[PDB]
Amino acid sequence: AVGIGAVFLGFLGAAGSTMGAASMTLTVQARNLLSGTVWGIKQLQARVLAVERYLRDQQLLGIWGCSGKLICCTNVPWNSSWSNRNLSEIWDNMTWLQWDKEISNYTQIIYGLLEESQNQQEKNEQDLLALD
Amino acid sequence: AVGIGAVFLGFLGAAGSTMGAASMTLTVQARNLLSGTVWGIKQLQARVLAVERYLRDQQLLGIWGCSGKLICCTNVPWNSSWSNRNLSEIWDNMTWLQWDKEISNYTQIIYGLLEESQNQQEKNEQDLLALD
Amino acid sequence: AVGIGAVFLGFLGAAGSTMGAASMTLTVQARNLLSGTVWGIKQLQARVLAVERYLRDQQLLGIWGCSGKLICCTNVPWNSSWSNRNLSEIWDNMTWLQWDKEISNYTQIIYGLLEESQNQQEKNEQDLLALD
Amino acid sequence: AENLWVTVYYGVPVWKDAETTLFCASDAKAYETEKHNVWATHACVPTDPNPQEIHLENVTEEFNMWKNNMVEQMHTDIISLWDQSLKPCVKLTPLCVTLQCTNVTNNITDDMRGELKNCSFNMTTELRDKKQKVYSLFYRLDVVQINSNKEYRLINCNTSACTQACPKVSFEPIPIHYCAPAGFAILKCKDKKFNGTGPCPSVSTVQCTHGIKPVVSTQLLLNGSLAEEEVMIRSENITNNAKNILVQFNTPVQINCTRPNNNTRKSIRIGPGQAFYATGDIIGDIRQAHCNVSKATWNETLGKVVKQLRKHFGNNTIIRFANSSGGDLEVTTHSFNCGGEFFYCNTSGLFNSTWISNNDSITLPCRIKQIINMWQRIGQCMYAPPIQGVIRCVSNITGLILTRDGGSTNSTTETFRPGGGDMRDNWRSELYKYKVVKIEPLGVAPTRCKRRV
Amino acid sequence: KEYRLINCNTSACTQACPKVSFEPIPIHYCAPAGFAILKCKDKKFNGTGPCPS
Amino acid sequence: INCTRPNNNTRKSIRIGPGQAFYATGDIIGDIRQAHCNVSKATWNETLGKVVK
Amino acid sequence: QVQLVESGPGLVRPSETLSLTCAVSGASIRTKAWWSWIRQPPGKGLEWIGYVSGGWDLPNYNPSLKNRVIILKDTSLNQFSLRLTSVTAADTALYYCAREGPEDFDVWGPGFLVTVSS
Amino acid sequence: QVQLVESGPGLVRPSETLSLTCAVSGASIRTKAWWSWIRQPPGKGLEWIGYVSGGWDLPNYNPSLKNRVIILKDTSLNQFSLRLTSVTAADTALYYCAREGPEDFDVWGPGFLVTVSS
Ligand SMILES: *[C@@H]1O[C@H](CO)[C@@H](O[C@@H]2O[C@H](CO)[C@@H](O[C@@H]3O[C@H](CO[C@H]4O[C@H](CO)[C@@H](O)[C@H](O)[C@@H]4O)[C@@H](O)[C@H](O[C@H]4O[C@H](CO)[C@@H](O)[C@H](O)[C@@H]4O)[C@@H]3O)[C@H](O)[C@H]2NC(C)=O)[C@H](O)[C@H]1NC(C)=O
Ligand SMILES: *[C@@H]1O[C@H](CO)[C@@H](O[C@@H]2O[C@H](CO)[C@@H](O[C@@H]3O[C@H](CO)[C@@H](O)[C@H](O)[C@@H]3O)[C@H](O)[C@H]2NC(C)=O)[C@H](O)[C@H]1NC(C)=O
Ligand SMILES: *[C@@H]1O[C@H](CO)[C@@H](O[C@@H]2O[C@H](CO)[C@@H](O[C@@H]3O[C@H](CO)[C@@H](O)[C@H](O)[C@@H]3O)[C@H](O)[C@H]2NC(C)=O)[C@H](O)[C@H]1NC(C)=O
Ligand SMILES: *[C@@H]1O[C@H](CO)[C@@H](O[C@@H]2O[C@H](CO)[C@@H](O[C@@H]3O[C@H](CO)[C@@H](O)[C@H](O)[C@@H]3O)[C@H](O)[C@H]2NC(C)=O)[C@H](O)[C@H]1NC(C)=O
Ligand SMILES: *[C@@H]1O[C@H](CO)[C@@H](O[C@@H]2O[C@H](CO)[C@@H](O)[C@H](O)[C@H]2NC(C)=O)[C@H](O)[C@H]1NC(C)=O
Ligand SMILES: *[C@@H]1O[C@H](CO)[C@@H](O[C@@H]2O[C@H](CO)[C@@H](O)[C@H](O)[C@H]2NC(C)=O)[C@H](O)[C@H]1NC(C)=O
Ligand SMILES: *[C@@H]1O[C@H](CO)[C@@H](O)[C@H](O)[C@H]1NC(C)=O
Ligand SMILES: *[C@@H]1O[C@H](CO)[C@@H](O)[C@H](O)[C@H]1NC(C)=O
Ligand SMILES: *[C@@H]1O[C@H](CO)[C@@H](O)[C@H](O)[C@H]1NC(C)=O
Ligand SMILES: *[C@@H]1O[C@H](CO)[C@@H](O)[C@H](O)[C@H]1NC(C)=O
Ligand SMILES: *[C@@H]1O[C@H](CO)[C@@H](O)[C@H](O)[C@H]1NC(C)=O
Repeated sequence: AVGIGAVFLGFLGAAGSTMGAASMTLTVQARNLLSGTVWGIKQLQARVLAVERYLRDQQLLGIWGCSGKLICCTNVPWNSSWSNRNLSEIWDNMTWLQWDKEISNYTQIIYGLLEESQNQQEKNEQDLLALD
Repeated sequence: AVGIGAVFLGFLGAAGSTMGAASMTLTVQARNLLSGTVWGIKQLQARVLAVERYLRDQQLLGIWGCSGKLICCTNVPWNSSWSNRNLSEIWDNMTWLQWDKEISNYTQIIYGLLEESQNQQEKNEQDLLALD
Repeated sequence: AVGIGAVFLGFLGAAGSTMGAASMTLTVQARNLLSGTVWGIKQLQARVLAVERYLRDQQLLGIWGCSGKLICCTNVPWNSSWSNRNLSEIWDNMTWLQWDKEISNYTQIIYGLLEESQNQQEKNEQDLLALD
Repeated sequence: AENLWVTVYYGVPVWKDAETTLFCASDAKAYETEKHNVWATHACVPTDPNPQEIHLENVTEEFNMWKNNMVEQMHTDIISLWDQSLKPCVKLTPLCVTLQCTNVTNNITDDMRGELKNCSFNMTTELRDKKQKVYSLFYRLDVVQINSNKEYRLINCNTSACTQACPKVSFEPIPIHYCAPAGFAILKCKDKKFNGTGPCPSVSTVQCTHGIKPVVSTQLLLNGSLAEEEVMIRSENITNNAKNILVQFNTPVQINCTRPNNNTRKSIRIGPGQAFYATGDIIGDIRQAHCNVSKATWNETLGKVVKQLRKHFGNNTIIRFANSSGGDLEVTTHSFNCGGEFFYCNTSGLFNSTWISNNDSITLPCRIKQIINMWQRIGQCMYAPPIQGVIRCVSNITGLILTRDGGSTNSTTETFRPGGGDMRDNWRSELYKYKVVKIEPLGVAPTRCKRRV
Repeated sequence: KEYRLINCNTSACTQACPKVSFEPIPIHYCAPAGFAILKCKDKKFNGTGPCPS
Repeated sequence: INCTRPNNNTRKSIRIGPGQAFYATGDIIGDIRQAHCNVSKATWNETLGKVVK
Repeated sequence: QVQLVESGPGLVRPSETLSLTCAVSGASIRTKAWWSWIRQPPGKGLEWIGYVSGGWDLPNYNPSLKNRVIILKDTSLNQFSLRLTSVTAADTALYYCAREGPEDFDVWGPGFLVTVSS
Repeated sequence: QVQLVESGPGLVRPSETLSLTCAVSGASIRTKAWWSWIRQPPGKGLEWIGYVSGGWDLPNYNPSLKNRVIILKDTSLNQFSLRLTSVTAADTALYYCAREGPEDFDVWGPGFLVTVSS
């Protein structure tokens, strides 16, 4: 549309596009997650719920391979039973909503695999810096 | 003065000195930014405003090249129209207050340049780890 | 016990074992530190005290060599007067409680040494990237 | 290798003793009842069912129930909650008025005085111009003779105003689970034999405590957690006598308590939307409230606590019991709140025994105050609404609170008297297991690795 | 012939302050951080179902 | 500066209602005088000279 | 005082996805414990299928089960479920949910015969 | 219903810093839109100068404008400003503020002739 050619606009703008196109615009959805006599309690619990959710996400990232890299290749493989589709098809064919509907079952095992991979990389790096 | 020779003292102590001298003492101004029946609402909104400002600064850093390196060389160049002064003169001649008065206009374009540089480095690293 | 062989169970489970065995299980004690009309003030001050303590610990790490690496080799040496025990004995012989009782005196000098080491590494890296 | 470097380990399991705030938790079954007919399931988070009671092994922590925290916080929380459940309810300022009282219509002997006095008095209606004459019943312990004729007043009407309790909110205890917030953990000493102080060799961490129902009782603490096998006495110092002795016994003793006087409540309109609940007719016989106990089980449990108390005082020691030496009312008797009405029941029948080193039922009479001043504040009294029907309750007596007399001058016998004292000794009977610790991550340790540039 | 007010046997009454007026000022509702408000901008839309725009 | 009320007062508790205490003034024990303040003449003249200067 | 009760089929066709679910009462799931599945072919010895943990352990199975077994815990319902994709008629066995603790498998389930037949 | 109105000079000397400012009403600035500047020399065709975005796009201009054009948005005043340093008399043109949307430049400004003359 207006943002054709130079593919960007405001946040949640790429949510209709395919995930390959949406992958280039991730900084703003990360950005619009933190900033934004009894009603002060409502304002305060909203603000601390926002920073608690943001800190939980940053801690989930920090125990994995990437602290703030925002795109992280890692060392766990991929079971092809989970996706069971053509690989380059999903980046020109699927939205992130439809992809999250696809792997709704295959969740929470990936995160433990990430933690095992990161702890294994940490003990391997500890051994490598130990014998040197 | 007392801190002559070994150039350090408490926080905001380097604020009068030049920016080259003040650059060696940055850990404490970073440190004294987080720690420190209706008045509890004032205390709480002060504390959550402090942690919201600190998290906004850490997120502004984290989307750039450095998560917590506290000194970050990066890949964006410098328009010499902005500074338009002798380079080694400003580290022996200017305070940080005077420098912030100098580049008050030339702000908020630097940050988008940093984000473009970091996203370009991320897609280049993704391609580099992809073809390998 | 139940977690014999594959040495893991829930948080504070390794607190009785030796520190060498407990070193492989650190992600959950890091995990169970953040998540978990006048009583809302108590709930809110508990939540913001929790996130303030977690942010102070993450800032204490971030000014050192490791942002979120969770195991950090570093460049400061070790005074053998502090530990004054056999090195491989303590990882099969001591609990973390007993070790923290041992080095209770020898604290808060280590942290300044870490800050000096990190700032020295930063100025050395600045010089190295400057002359190149 | 001898060039040792240092390493920071974040998330090290190690704690310290600390004193922080806590976390309310109530079960969702009490949340199922609408509009909070008990206090504060809205001011208290719903309990996540079956939480993590993860064991800890080869760990020795020193517990101390006497200098323990969180019992002070439980006392402060219950006091502030009791205050916060009265501000909606009606103040009884216009009730302080000249009462024309006579005895209740009853064939009373001149010896035994009538416990219930009928009282008629002026009362404002909803309309300010018109006042009405209305009658009610009160107890002897709520009226005094201001000064031919015989005219009374209420007892509280020259120290404080009184707040009538709302008949919506009931005082029956729902179990409170205490939980630690983030960055803190509750260590439960799971030792079978444990006298409250010292190293507990078998502990276990937890996030939330067990169900602690807040009961209000002075002597003979009710419905508490009973011990596993033995009968455990606990004191801060047994040789000291100023400290109480918390006796927790194994088999709970069944107690039956009743007021048999059938009552009819009566709504009197104080003003616009102001309802006062007085006592109307005594439908039936005029009897006396009483609390039973089983004779054989009480004698057996007294034998058990004698057998356990002879450990700390030598074998050849005579142990006898006595009743309370005196003071205010609610430390002489044992007091509680059955069905939303308060009992003050005499305990001389339970503590007249002596013990040498070698199908019936005890009844004991109670008294019923309608007003109460619990925690002994300066300016608060709670009036309690009279409830319909003959009222009975069954409870499990769990422990006693005893006190040794200050024995000197070379006596073999050492007598024990039940003393209520502070309410905190109730909660110290249920918080001896738990303590709160602060987790401290980022330990530091030498090893052989150097960070490469 | 003597009367009373209608509310005087169910509740007390609070007289409204003549300062505060009951005329509506427009309220905008906003989401906090981490939430967004989706507005269905469809012309023909009967309140329930998929909104294509 | 020295300031005093020299009228000696006796407070008196009057019970307004249940637990309502009001503190009235009872007897004036002694002379009926006027409350007053004092300042040193020379120091005040000196400080007025300072502020004039 | 812990009580484990299995639920699910006992008669399934081969080459299908088998799944049981064991309910747990008397204690909590998130304890120092491995909520485990152990089977037994009829007339023969036991066969340990695998476990899951109430902490954060990754579940570890017997490698003879050919990576067709996914035990999934349900802490919001105090349950934990066995899975077995692509079953055969030789996989007819009594199935057991149990709890490894500081003692070895104290409270079992009653154990139900899943007879895989076509 | 959007309304864009330019403001600024129409007569400036060459070799100076030119700057206009277009006010926006009828809608919001931070929309799916490129608030743009487009010029037209008199008697000739259009000449697209550049844009800025109400999101977080970096502004992208025509490279023929020789990096002398800085369009700066003012979201607190619902405006966006053109700049043109070191102008010449051949840069005399009607200037237009406009809004690229899902349709192509629906609401323009009226367009004012900046006649650069010495
Ligand atoms: C908790 O529960 C205990 C157990 O019952 C109560 O203890 C009893 O208390 C009463 C009085 O408080 C004790 O007193 C007894 O009163 C009886 C009635 O008094 C009339 O008769 C006497 C003459 O005997 C007159 O002077 C008086 O004015 C009344 O007209 C007496 O009959 C009792 O006498 C007993 O002892 C004498 C000894 O010579 C015998 O001859 C009598 O036959 C009789 O047995 C006595 O004076 C009573 O003793 C207490 N019970 C016991 C078992 O000791 C507590 O009072 C209660 N707590 C509270 C706060 O009330
Ligand atoms: C309820 O309110 C009524 C109305 O005021 C009270 O009745 C009045 O009480 C006074 C005080 O006793 C009476 O004054 C005395 O009356 C006697 C008998 O007539 C007389 O001998 C004395 O000299 C003096 O006047 C007054 O008459 C009486 N009025 C009525 C209509 O009964 C009443 O006391 C209040 N309380 C109760 C419990 O009813
Ligand atoms: C604990 O038990 C003892 C008895 O073992 C109680 O002592 C008894 O106390 C009552 C009153 O407290 C005495 O009653 C007297 O009755 C006459 C009758 O009118 C009265 O005039 C007296 O003033 C007194 O009230 C009784 O005599 C006394 N018993 C003995 C043997 O002296 C004691 O009260 C009990 N304590 C509690 C708290 O129950
Ligand atoms: C103290 O404990 C016992 C409960 O086992 C009770 O002692 C009882 O005291 C009364 C006093 O009148 C005794 O009644 C009379 O005693 C004489 C002997 O002095 C006897 O000859 C009469 O036939 C009559 O029974 C009663 O016997 C006695 N009980 C026993 C088992 O000896 C008393 O209730 C307790 N004290 C208090 C204050 O509750
Ligand atoms: C207290 O009251 C309860 C009322 O339920 C009594 O319990 C009953 O007692 C009778 C008599 O032995 C038995 O036949 C019933 O089976 C009991 N029912 C229950 C539910 O327990 C109890 O015995 C009374 N206790 C005392 C000491 O009086
Ligand atoms: C105000 O009152 C104070 C009362 O202490 C006076 O201070 C005393 O003055 C006398 C008289 O010169 C001295 O002997 C004392 O030594 C003073 N005592 C102290 C503690 O200062 C003071 O002079 C009075 N001032 C005026 C202006 O009246
Ligand atoms: C996810 O699992 C459910 C069973 O809980 C199943 O019905 C559903 O088909 C699965 N989703 C997909 C995409 O297969
Ligand atoms: C910054 O911009 C303003 C115009 O908004 C200008 O007046 C000022 O001179 C500029 N600052 C410097 C240092 O040139
Ligand atoms: C720590 O220092 C104290 C003096 O403050 C000393 O008494 C103690 O022995 C020291 N600890 C050890 C383990 O030596
Ligand atoms: C308790 O029971 C024993 C055994 O029958 C008996 O000897 C003793 O006297 C009893 N105690 C009382 C106070 O009756
Ligand atoms: C203040 O003191 C000076 C010096 O004695 C004198 O001349 C002057 O009159 C005094 N002021 C007053 C107001 O008396």
